[PDB]
Amino acid sequence: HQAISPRTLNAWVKVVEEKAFSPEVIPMFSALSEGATPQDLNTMLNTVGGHQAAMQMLKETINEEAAEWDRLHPVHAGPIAPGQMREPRGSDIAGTTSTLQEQIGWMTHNPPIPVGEIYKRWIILGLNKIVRMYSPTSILDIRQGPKEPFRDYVDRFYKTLRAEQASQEVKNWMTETLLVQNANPDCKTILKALGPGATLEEMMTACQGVGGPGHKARVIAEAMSQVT
Amino acid sequence: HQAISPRTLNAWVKVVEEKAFSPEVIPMFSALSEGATPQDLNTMLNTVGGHQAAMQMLKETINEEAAEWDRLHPVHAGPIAPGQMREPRGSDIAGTTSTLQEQIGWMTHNPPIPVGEIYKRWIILGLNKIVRMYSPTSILDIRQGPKEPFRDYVDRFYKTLRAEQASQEVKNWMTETLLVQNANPDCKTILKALGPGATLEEMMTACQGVGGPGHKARVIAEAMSQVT
Amino acid sequence: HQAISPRTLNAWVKVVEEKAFSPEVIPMFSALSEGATPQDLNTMLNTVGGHQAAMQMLKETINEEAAEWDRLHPVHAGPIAPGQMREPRGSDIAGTTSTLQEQIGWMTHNPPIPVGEIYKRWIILGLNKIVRMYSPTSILDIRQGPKEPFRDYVDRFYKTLRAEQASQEVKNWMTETLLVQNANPDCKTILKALGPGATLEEMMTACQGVGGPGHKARVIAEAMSQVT
Amino acid sequence: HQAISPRTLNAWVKVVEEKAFSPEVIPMFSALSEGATPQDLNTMLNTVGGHQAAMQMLKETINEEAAEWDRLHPVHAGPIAPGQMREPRGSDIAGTTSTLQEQIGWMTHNPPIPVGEIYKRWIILGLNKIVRMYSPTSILDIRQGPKEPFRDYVDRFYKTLRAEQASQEVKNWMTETLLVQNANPDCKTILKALGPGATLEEMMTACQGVGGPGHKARVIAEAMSQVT
Amino acid sequence: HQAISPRTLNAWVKVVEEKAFSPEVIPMFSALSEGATPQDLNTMLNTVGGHQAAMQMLKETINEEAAEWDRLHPVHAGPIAPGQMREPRGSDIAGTTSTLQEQIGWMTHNPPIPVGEIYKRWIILGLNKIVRMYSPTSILDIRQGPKEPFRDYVDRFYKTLRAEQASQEVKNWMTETLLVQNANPDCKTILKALGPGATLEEMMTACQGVGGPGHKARVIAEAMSQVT
Repeated sequence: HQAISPRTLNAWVKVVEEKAFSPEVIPMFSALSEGATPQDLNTMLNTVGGHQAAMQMLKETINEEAAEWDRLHPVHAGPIAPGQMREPRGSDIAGTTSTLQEQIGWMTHNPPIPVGEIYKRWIILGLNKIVRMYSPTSILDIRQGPKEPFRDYVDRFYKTLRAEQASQEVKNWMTETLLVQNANPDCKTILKALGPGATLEEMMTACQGVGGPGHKARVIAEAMSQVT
Repeated sequence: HQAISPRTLNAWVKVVEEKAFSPEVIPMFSALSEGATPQDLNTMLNTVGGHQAAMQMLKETINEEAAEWDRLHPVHAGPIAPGQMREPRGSDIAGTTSTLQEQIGWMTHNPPIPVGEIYKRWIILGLNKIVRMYSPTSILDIRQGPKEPFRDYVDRFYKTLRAEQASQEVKNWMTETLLVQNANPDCKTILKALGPGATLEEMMTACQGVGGPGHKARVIAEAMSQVT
Repeated sequence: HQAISPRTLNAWVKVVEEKAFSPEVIPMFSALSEGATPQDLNTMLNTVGGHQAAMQMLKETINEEAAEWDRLHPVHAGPIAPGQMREPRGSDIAGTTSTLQEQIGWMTHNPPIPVGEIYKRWIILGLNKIVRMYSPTSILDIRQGPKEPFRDYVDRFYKTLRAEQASQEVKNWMTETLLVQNANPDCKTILKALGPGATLEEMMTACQGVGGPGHKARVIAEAMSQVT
Repeated sequence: HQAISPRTLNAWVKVVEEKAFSPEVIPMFSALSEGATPQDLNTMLNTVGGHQAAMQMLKETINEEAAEWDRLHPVHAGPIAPGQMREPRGSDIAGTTSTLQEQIGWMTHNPPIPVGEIYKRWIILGLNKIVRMYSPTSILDIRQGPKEPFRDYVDRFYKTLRAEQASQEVKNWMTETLLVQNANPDCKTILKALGPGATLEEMMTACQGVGGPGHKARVIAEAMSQVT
Repeated sequence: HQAISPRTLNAWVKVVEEKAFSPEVIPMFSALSEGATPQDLNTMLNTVGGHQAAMQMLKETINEEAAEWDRLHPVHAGPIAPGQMREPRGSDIAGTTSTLQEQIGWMTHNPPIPVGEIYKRWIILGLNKIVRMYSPTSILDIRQGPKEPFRDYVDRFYKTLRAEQASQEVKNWMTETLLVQNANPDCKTILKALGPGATLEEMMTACQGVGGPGHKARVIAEAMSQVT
C-alpha cells in the first residue's frame, strides 16, 4: 500500500501552521489524504504541534463519533475462522486499537469496508467544529489587564512569543515594539517617561510600583492638582 | 420495523434549536417519536447540538429513572432457552446496553413489553424538568459586569456569539450594535467619546485603563470638580 | 559491556547545572552517551538535580514518542523460542520495562536493533523542546509584586536562594545586596529610611504595614501635602 | 533496517525553519540522523523548504566531496564473488544512484562500509559552509533604496513577506508597520503628510511622483526658499 | 474508463479564470477531478490559459514530486509474467510518458495502483504553492513609474489590456478611465491641462516631451518663480 509521504505530511503541517484553523484547512486535509489508512490519518493528526485546545476538541469529536458508531453497529454473534475476519469496531475505525494489516484487509476485502473514508469523515466533522468554535491565540492578542502587574504580563507575553512561530529577529522586533505598545496607560506613561533604549530590567523596576499605595496616592494627588 | 427518517429527525433538531427547550418541545417530541425504538430515541436525543446543561440534566433524569426501574423490578431466577428471551433491564430499557434486535423482539414478543413508551416517558419527564428548571443563554444576556476588564467581556461576548445560531451578517450586526450597548457606564462613556466607526482593537485599547490606578484617580477628581 | 562512567555522568550533571538547559546541552549529551544503553541514558537523565518542569516536559516527550512507536509498530503474532527473542516495545525502548541484558542482546543480535540510538533520539527531541519552550528560574528573577506582603516575598526569595546553586558566602552576599534591591518602591523607601546594618527582623517588622489602612492613609496624606 | 520517522523529520524541518541555519542546526542534524540512511539524509535535506541559496551551497559542497571521493578511490574490476557486492561510488554515498537494498548491504556486509556516516560528514561540511557564509533574508532587511520607485519597493516587500513563516495577523501587522517605517526619506515624508489609515493604493499613488522632474523641482525650490 | 466531460472541463477553466488562483480553486479542482485518469488531469492543466508563471511553478512542483517518487521507488529490471504490468515511474504518474491504457490498467489492477490520486495530490501541492506564492497581475496594477516614458507605459497598459479577460466594451471603458488616472503627477498634470476627450496620439504627443531637458528646465523655472 502507498503510505503517507514525508513531503505531503510536511505540507499538511505547514498549511496548518500558516492558517491556524481557517476554513481552508478542510480542503487541504481532504485533498492530501485520499485513500489514506486510519494509521496515516492519525499520523497527520498527531504530527501537527501546538493548538492543544483544537486538538482536544477534535479528539472529543472523534470519540463521540466512535461511540455513536458503536451504539448503531452491534457485535456479531460468532466469528468465522475460515474465509472471514473480524468486523470493524469504532476504536478500530479510529485506528486506536487496530493494526495497519487489519485496515488494509478491510479496504481490500470484497465488498470493501472503507474505514479510511469513515475516519476521514469523523476528522472532517471535528475540523468543522474547530473552525466554527475556536479562535487561535497570537502574540498580538497579549495585552496587559487593567490591574495586572507588569511582571505577570511580561511573563505571559514571553510565553506566547516562545510558543509563537516566527524567526528570531522577528521575535526580537516584537519584543521591542509590542511589549511596550500593549500595556495599560498606568504602565505606558511610566515606560514613555523612561525613554527609549531601556532594557527589560529597567522597565520592570519602573513599573514594579503600579497598583501600590504610593502610586495610587501619587496619581490621586496629581488628579486633584490638575482639577484644582 | 423501519427506523427513524432523516426528515423527522432534522425537524426535531430544528424545533429544539428554534424553541430552545420551550414548553412546546414536549408535544413535538411525543408526536415525532411514535413507536420509536430506544435506539431511535437515543439518536433523537444525541443529534441535537448545544444546550449542554439541559442535556446533562436529561441524562441525570434518565439515569434516575433507570435506577428506580432496576430497584422496583428484580432479576429473574434464570434464563429459559426454549421459547423465551431475557427480561428487560433499566439500562436496556434506556437502550444503553441493548441491541436494536433485542428491542424489536421485546416490542414484538406477546405480551408486548413497551420499551419504547417507557423510555419515551423517562425522556418526557427529563424534558419537563428541563423546561421547569433551565433558562437558555443568549447573546442578549451577555452584559459586562460592574468590575470586569473589557477584554474579558469581549471574549465572553465573542464566545457566546460563536455558540449562537445566526447568519454571518446577523452576527456582524449584533457585534456592531451590541458590544458597545452592553457595557458598564465607565467603559460605555469611553466608547461613546471614541466616536462612530472604531475598530475592535481601538476600543479595546481605549478601555484598557478602566478600573486602574490612573482611571480611578481621574474619575474621582472629576467628581469633586463637578461637586465643587 | 562498557557501561557509563562516574566521570562522564558527573560532567553531564555539571554542564546541565552550569549552562541550565541552554542550546549547548544537546551537543554534550550527544557526545557523552555514544553507544549508551537505555538504562545508561535513564541514569544520565535521572541524576539531573532541580529543573523539575524541564524534566517533566522531557518525560512527556519520551512518553509521546514511546506511544507513537507503539502505534506504528505492531505486536508479533507469536513468540519463537529457538534462536529468537522478544521484539522491542516503546516502553522497552525507553528502558522502563526492560533489563540491561535484554537491551545488550538487542544491540548484539544481528541485524542490530538500535534501541540506544532510538532512545537517544527521543531524549534529544525532548531536550530540543525544553530549549525552545522553557525559561529557567533564578534568584535574579525574584522580585516583589506591587501588592505582595514583604514576608511572602522574603519567603519566596529564601526558597529560591535555597534552590539556587552557589557557595555560602555568595548566597549571603546575594541576600545582603538583593533583598532590598528587588522590592516595590513602597517597601524600598521604608528599607532605605531604616538605614544600613539592619537584620531581617527589623526589615520585616518595618514593612508589616504596607497595604494596611495606616500606610494607605499616610501616603495619601503625604501626597496631598506635596501637591498642595 | 529502521527508516526515518515522520515525527523526527518534521522536528528537523521545524528546527531548520526556526534557527534559520544558525550554528544550532549542526548538532541537531547529527542528533536526529544517527545511523540514518543516505536516502534518509537525502529526504531530510530535500524536505526543508526555502533557503534556496543555502541548499545550493550544500549541494555544491556535496558534489565537491563526491568528486574528491571519486578521485581518491579508484575503480576495480569487481569479479563475480559469493559476496557479489560492488564497491561504492561518490554518487552512491550521495544517494543519487544507489538503491536502498544495496545501501543497507553496504552498511551491513562485513566489513561495514559506512556510507551513511560519510554522507553525514559531507552534509556537515556543507552545513558548516552555509553557517560561515550564507546569511538569512528577513522581512526587516527589506528597505527601500535612495532612488528606487515605491512600486518596486512594495513589490519586493510583498514578495519577501509571502515567503516569511508567520501567522496571517502577524503578516498584516508587518504590512501595517514595516512598509511605512522602511522608506526613502522623500517617500517617508510624503506618506507622513498623508493621514494615518490610508489604503495601499492611495499611498502608492501619492508616492508615484517621487523621483520625477516635478518632485525634484519642488524639493529644490523648497530647499532654496528655506536656505534663502 | 470514461474520459472527462467537456462541460466539466469548461467549468474548471471558468473557475480557474474567474477567481485567478484564490484558495477556492483547490476545493473545486478536487471535486471535478475525482477518479480522473492522469491523462485527464494533464488535459485539465494544459487547457487553462493565462498565468504562465503559475503554470511554471505548478510544473516545477510536479517535476519535484516525480523526482522524489523516482528516488524513493526503485526500478525492477526483470519483468514478471503474471500480472505483467510495469511499475509506474515518476513520469508515468504525471502521464508524460504513460499511455491511457497503462493508466487504466494501473487503476484497475489487483491490488489497484492509484496513479490518479497520487498525481492529483501532486497537483494539489502545486496549487497550494501557487496560492501561497503568486499574485496575479491585473490592469488595476499597471501604474506608470516616475521616470517611465509615456509611450512605454501606454504599450505596457495595452499589452495588459490585450491579456485581460473582459468584454470589448469593458476594455474600452477601462482604457478611457484608467490610462489618464494611472500616471505620475508630472504627466497627469499635462494630460489634465490638455482638453478632455483627446485622441491617444494627441495625448502621446503632448506628454512625449516630459522628462526631457526643456520640460525639466520649465518645471525648474516654474518652481523657482512660485517660491519667489
